[PDB]
Amino acid sequence: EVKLLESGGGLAQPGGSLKLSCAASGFDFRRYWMTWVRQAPGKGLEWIGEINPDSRTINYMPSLKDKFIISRDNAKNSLYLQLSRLRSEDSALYYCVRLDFDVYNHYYVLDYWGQGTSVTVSSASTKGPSVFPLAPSSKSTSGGTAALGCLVKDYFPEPVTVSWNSGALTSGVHTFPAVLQSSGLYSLSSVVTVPSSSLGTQTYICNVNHKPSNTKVDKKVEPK
Amino acid sequence: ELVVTQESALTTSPGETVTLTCRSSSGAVTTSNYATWVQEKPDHLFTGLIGGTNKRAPGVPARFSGSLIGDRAALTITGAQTEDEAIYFCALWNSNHLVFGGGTKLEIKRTVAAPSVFIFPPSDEQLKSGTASVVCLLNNFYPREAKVQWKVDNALQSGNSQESVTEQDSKDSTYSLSSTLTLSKADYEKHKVYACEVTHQGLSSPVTKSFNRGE
Repeated sequence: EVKLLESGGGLAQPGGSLKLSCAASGFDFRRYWMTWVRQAPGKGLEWIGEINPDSRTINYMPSLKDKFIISRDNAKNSLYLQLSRLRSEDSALYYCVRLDFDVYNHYYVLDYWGQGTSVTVSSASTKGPSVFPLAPSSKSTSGGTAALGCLVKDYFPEPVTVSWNSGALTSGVHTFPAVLQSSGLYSLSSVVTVPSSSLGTQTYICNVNHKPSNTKVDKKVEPK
Repeated sequence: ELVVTQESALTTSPGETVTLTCRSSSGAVTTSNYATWVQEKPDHLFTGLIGGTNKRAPGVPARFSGSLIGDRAALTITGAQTEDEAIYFCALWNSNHLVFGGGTKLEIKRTVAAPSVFIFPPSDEQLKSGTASVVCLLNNFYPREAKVQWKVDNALQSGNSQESVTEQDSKDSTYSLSSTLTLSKADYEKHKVYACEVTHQGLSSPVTKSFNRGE
């Protein structure tokens, strides 16, 4: 497969700098133009810039230059983005993106995208979440189903990853978008629905990871 | 400062043709803009669909095609499928730089579905910490519009709840919604009946789910 693994994100303080990086495999990286794109929370895409194979053409979004430096190291199949003079507006998901060029066809497509690395600019400190069960009841069924879940509460910054039974359980799962509370901390819930008669049939454990605070939690959700 | 604009949201039925457009504030979108389209699906999964206005990318289903209509660039989906639920972004090349539009949510239409509703009392573990969250779940409904009202001992609650909705499910085309009512432990102990009341087009009258504290 083509793989584009980003890293280097997390919490940064206002004014400070940060270096994102991106390692590529599954294609001849040497030959391809590379791009960085970002997406602030609940907003659209914003092109940052692009670099050609030999690092001689580096084009940037003008309305914010002298701030982002793009480079690449073709021997390490790696792309870099240096951020400086950081403000809250720079808080976003940053995507490593491959640009397929084709001058004959008149063709330029952003074809493979990395998953992105999260950057938050804030002087607020990290906070791990508390994880609370949302217990199901045999007596509280609706539309032929029983619901159970986890409340992942009071964390900062985004993101948390949530899964059920180490990823083995995916049918019926909904992890909801995190909400920002008036305290300045985030909160989210993840739920599983199952056919009512299957409730006692298996164990449900929600796995909650929060990398910025190094929190890992496995919470068993017992019917109650 | 070039601004690219797209429709916010469109709805289409399976098998129907739908056309997304992309306009510019500099004037007509032209071949020299090299219009590109990108599709975004949940978990931020991006796929380049169209390059150079009307060139479909390798691996991309024939169902998708790109063109110009008058002023604008256009992405046509001929025979929309449930898996086409996504956000579609167009991007115009200009001078050196590339500028994205704001994106268009594509909703796939389906028959109205009422939500299943569930209410969860706070866990004994949370109550140890001094606060109490009551969660209400609205599962697998369509269309999206849905009212949730919280009541405590029959009193309408205001400005102490938050709400969150999933993206349209790519399979059953439904939405789900989660709502949290937060109060302090002390305030939670003063009241008996906690209710979640839900109106939706698929319900002929509102559904209430409730529980009694300590029962």
